[PDB]
Amino acid sequence: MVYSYTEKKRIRKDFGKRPQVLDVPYLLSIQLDSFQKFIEQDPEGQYGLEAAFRSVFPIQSYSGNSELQYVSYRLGEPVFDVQECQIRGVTYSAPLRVKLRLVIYEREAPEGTVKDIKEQEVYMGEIPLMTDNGTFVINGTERVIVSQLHRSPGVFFDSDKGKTHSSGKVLYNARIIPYRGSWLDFEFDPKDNLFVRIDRRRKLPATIILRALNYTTEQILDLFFEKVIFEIRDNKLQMELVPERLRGETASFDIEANGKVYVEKGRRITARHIRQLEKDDVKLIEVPVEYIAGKVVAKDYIDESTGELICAANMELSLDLLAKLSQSGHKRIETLFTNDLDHGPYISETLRVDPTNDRLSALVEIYRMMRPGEPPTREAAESLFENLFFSEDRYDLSAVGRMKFNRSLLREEIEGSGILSKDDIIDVMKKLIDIRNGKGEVDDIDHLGNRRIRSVGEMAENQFRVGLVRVERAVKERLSLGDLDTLMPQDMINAKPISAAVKEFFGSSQLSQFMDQNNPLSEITHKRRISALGPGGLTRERAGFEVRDVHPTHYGRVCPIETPEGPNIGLINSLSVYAQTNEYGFLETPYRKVTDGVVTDEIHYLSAIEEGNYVIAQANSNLDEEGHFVEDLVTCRSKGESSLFSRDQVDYMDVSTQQVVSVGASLIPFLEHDDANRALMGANMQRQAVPTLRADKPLVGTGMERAVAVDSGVTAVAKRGGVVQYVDASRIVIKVNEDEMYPGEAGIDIYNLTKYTRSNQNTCINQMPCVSLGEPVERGDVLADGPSTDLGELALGQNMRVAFMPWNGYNFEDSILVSERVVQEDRFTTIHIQELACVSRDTKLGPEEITADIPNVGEAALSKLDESGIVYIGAEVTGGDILVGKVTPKGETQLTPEEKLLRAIFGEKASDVKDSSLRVPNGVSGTVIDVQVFTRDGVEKDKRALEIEEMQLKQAKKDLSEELQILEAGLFSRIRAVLVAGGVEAEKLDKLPRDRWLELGLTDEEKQNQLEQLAEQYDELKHEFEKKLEAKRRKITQGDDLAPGVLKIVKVYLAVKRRIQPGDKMAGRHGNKGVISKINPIEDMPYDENGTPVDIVLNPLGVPSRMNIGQILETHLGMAAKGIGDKINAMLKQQQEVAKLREFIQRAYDLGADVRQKVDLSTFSDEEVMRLAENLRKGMPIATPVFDGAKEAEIKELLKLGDLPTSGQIRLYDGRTGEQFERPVTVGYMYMLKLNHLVDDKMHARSTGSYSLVTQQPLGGKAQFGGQRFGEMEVWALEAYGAAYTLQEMLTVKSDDVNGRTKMYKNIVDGNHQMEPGMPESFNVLLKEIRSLGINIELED
Amino acid sequence: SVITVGPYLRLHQCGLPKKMALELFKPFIYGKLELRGLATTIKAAKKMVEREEAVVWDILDEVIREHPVLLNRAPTLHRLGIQAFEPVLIEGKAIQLHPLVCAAYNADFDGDQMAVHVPLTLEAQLEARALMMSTNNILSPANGEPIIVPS
Amino acid sequence: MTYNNVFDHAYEMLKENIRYDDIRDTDDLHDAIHMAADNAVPHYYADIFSVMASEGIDLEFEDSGLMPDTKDVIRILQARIYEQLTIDLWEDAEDLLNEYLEEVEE
Repeated sequence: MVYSYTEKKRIRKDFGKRPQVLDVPYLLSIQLDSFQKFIEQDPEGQYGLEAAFRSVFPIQSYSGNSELQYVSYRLGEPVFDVQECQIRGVTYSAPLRVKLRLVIYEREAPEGTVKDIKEQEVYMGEIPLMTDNGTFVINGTERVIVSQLHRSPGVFFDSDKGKTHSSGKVLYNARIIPYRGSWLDFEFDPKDNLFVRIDRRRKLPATIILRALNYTTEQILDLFFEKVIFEIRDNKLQMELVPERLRGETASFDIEANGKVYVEKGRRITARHIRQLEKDDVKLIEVPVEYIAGKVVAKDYIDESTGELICAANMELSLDLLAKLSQSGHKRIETLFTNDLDHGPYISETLRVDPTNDRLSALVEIYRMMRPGEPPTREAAESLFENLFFSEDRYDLSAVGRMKFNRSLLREEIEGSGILSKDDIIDVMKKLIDIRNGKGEVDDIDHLGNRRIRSVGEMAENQFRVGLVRVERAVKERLSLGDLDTLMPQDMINAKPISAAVKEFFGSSQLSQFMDQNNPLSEITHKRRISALGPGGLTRERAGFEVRDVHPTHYGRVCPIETPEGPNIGLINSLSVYAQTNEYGFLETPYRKVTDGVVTDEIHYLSAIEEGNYVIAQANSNLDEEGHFVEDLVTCRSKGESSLFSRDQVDYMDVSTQQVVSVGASLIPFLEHDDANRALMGANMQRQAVPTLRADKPLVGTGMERAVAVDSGVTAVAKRGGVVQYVDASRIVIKVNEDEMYPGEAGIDIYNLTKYTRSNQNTCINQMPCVSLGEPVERGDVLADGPSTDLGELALGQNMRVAFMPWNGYNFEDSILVSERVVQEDRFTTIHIQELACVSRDTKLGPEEITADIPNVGEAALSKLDESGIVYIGAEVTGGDILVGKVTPKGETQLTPEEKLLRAIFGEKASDVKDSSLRVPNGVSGTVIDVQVFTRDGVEKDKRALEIEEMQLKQAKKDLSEELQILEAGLFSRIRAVLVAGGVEAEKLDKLPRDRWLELGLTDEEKQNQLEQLAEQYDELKHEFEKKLEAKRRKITQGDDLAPGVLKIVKVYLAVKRRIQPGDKMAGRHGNKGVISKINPIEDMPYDENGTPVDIVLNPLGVPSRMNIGQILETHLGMAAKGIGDKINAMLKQQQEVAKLREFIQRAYDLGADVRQKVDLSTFSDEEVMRLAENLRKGMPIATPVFDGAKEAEIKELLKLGDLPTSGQIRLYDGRTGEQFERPVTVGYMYMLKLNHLVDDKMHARSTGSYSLVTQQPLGGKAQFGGQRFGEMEVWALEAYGAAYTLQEMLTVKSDDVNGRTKMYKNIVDGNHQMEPGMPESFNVLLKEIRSLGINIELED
Repeated sequence: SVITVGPYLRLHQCGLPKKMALELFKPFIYGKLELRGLATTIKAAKKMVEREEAVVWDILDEVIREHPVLLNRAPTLHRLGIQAFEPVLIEGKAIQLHPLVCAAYNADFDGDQMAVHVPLTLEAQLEARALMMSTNNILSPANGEPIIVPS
Repeated sequence: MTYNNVFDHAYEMLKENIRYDDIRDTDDLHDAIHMAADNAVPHYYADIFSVMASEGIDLEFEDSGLMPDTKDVIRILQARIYEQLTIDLWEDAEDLLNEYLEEVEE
């Protein structure tokens, strides 16, 4: 209870049995890691913006001898406050101060400097900086970029499953992946040959990519086949025998060894026959002739008479060649080895297929193959070969990709240049042949070790590199011919296209998204969201249905639960609780070290490549206090599948039982007892919830609620806290603690409580204080309570008393019956704040300002408006009331000879013809909140916005005056303390103000010191106060950016209170949504023997289908929790002593199983017990973990304390008939939620409105209306009934006629009720369009 | 609107929200206020709708009393996706449905929607009460098994 | 030649679907795209071999999950037009959402 100075008020009874070593993280390391890597400067040239700076600079590109280096990327300051720039509707960005230098060198002067210039600051770049939560603001709206996952550069493999051939033969490939540039892939043929795919083009020949390395074909084949020496010397035909090179050979002839036969025809080639040949020293012996006929000559051989064109490359020997080589007299003849017998000879087949063996012909062929057609020009082929060759600008193999290229080939080095070499493609081909043999398995596509997860910093860097190459293009343009035309302060780079590019990137389509305002656990799972959609994963070379499935690498890195309910299900994997991105970019979950005898408490971070060879134990396994394994056969796993191992074959262990679930579904107790799809459905219920007014705590929680409420940043976290000075409904100030203190900045900190402002999904945000007055706090303790937060603990919904019974039909399958007392308590009364965005159009003619005094408005509506067309703060708009005065400008109508009386009465069309007011479309009611008229530089809007300016000036003075008044009080205290040694006149100090006539003539040394110090400090503090006051005065009343078509943008926040409704979109935490059948009163509902009526009745019949046993245990545990809380409330209302309630609190917080929670009393005594009693009088906050949580015996032994029956079957009565119910109902308490959907928001069926030319599409009855979707299958259903007149209405009269709607309206209103059937004005249009051509339509019977 | 359950209103009857049914029969309200002589002009009837007094609800109860309607989900894979019923005023904004029509609709009560088609002509009223009622169709139109099954 | 007419018809029907269903987010706005992918595609093989002969559509796929696996060519050629229409209409839907907030004076 001494952890964070807020658990002491509310003790959570934890049921965690397994021990925890690693604590709960900050939960924003993924969002902040790339931001603190990109902004913070590294003097070492890797992993930063400085790393991108040193890879492209310095450049001159045209004979200049003038380089450009600027090592300055550290200075940066935001232009305004975060919350102020969020309110003002301006993007939150900061300029980048970059200081440059230039060196001008003379002609033919090596290392000579004749001219230089000094630049202290060059204005380029406006980068938005994220906060500690990770919500940077554009145009007054916070935007969160979703992190992605991309195929990391390295060596990939795929088997292709017989796709392009469709027989069942595998095709192994080795597609090399660079960081940027062209991609290279290899192809297998059905006739066992090799091909090359470059940029998804057609098939290239095989050996052209390897013989272009200034190599010959004979050297390639000598690199292929090794160590075969066949010698012929005077008709010898005797070669070297290799016993160890082969494990078996079919001997078709007699093989003799030094006058005696060694291997006979059809003899044994067993281990004894190999040993008898290896133990005896046998020299070169005779071989049969037919072994030669199956061989291929290897190297470039020349005869004595003839020269070239024989034995060049893969020449199949025949009887005409043996006589030629016997006539030439070749001493050594290199033949084949049949290397890699598991695969077979494949390189010689590709040499036989490919006709070209020359390097220049290979370059001409690849130059004609890259382009669709180009003539060979003897310099284009070398340029296209250099473009494919590894370079610095057009190619990249940075530190992650070079390390993966080293680990793919079992190399020991890690540092190298980002280019391939000559031996690299040979090693890639050797790796492909090694995979073709079988030594080494094919890596799967969906490993987490192959795909790297990238965050917002790498995305911003990859977009900034396009702007940076545009910058160096502009530099190369400016340095052309500009020797004396440099102009270092004048002709710099225009920072407007790079600012437009970064504004487009941070306001992008796929990446940058809006943060959902409901239930800020949804915010922290948007911030921890990893998706595969976007421009980076748009290529999808190797994808399919298997990517959407789950691989066992997804154990503790990400979660298999959190996926959205749209079509993209399986591709968005939320990152788990304990996982952390490595310095390369891959995810690593912690594992603790297990030694032989004890278990070491230190932890390491393991990746996929490490765990592929390591052994990982399960999370739920036994462990004592010392660390000795008492189980002989601990259930474990090696590569993902569980199999039983020994006690010492494992050297790792899970820290806690939390890694397999992320932060989104960690709030649900008993995830074993719920189905996986239903847990996913419960996650989709928890992803949306409006905050409630009461915000009751979760009585059944997991302990994750406090961590989410302290890590999301929606609540104010107190730093360097201590004695609290003043707390009201808008400000919190804290006197600084004496433990840590800044010299000169002791002071107080101001916490401005954000009041009801509009959020993204029309929700209200509010910060209720926690500490009232006079209480010491800790750095890390909470003080404010945000939306869906109860005293710094996450409280999304509220729990109620549930009766498990079938009712009279009001709960059919999963419907919800509620009580009237819930309506009486004003419970989950949603508060929806919408935006009134006013517009003032600027035309070519007329004035620009929108003013008051609009005619054709009654005096009942004009009484609620102030001057210049704004309403008072606190006035209610109901439907068609006027919130802002819409004004059309006085142009376009003054040069009109007609309508002079209309210009005299209702001049220049101040109102429309027949439209509603511009506040909200009709059907609402509610009061205004805040007006946000922001002005332009030189616009004269003082009469409309003087009130907000004076109010914000008073708020700024009240915020920034108290710190300097406390400093002035400390100054006056030092005045009263400094005159103690000389001239004790404290009565004259208390009698006369102003420092006793400003520090009168005391002893001269102390008097001069006092006058100098007080004059210096007082003048500097007054000058600093005046400087801050004038600076903030220039900050508040000024102008901002705006579109030229509009003058001002008025933002009025409009709160709407929505009452109870039968739709309600109501749900729970276990995937059980339901709607309200009817608002049921209190007196006709079941109740127990104590007379407590139930609050909600759901349907148990969905229980064996929705598979929610965790709902049942949560219900039976919340019943015991509220029973203990009700017994505490009864002991409080009986007003018992402290010691009697103390023993009950002790027995309630110690009685149970080994839940290892060593919390106890006698730390605080005789105070703060009544405070926790009044806290926990509404229910006991029992924290039940997910995987190491509660058992049934713990629930029984805790529920026997609350005087309740063990099975949960509490006997109920009836409120309608009064009969005693048989089959005793297990009642309890369930934590319910209200979702985003509303039945009054889904209103439809517009009426007959004006301004409709076809299909009633413009200006119906809605916010924005449109009339369509009768359907394409409902027409066939009406055909299936045989409905003719309903279908006739679906054709012309009700659907597609203008005159017919007026005729039908006259028939209904006048009482005629005449349909007038026929073919109105559609077949007439068909006749006018058919008879327009040279063919007509006659008229007959 | 959102479909809820109604544990009454025998098979040829369903529920309909109040603020929806006040708007669905607005020209019928205008015509019957013209017929009864309560509203002199059309703007007087438009004002009497806006005032929402008791005699307007009396005229609306005279409208909904023996008039049919169509309930029509958006997936109509067969003919029983649209069915004709009789509206009864229900307090709120959601629609109460007969409990046993769920197998013909092939959907559960989790917030699924259903369009409410008003028969505007007399012949459309006869089409609704003669062919498209739930009491007219007891068996299935494809198998012969009865479609109304308790669940 | 004929793909432009299908593109304009799909843009008009998708604009009318977002105008009618009056939703104001980018997460739940996909059912109007399902309206555009199921209505604007041509029915039989005549226009399907006629539209794909015109410019604007290619054979290669952006997403691997939307590709059907069957032996009938007409299902794959219809899902081709549907997938290409959704990919080409996502950005146009977001552009008309950006134009949609201040289009009609109401």
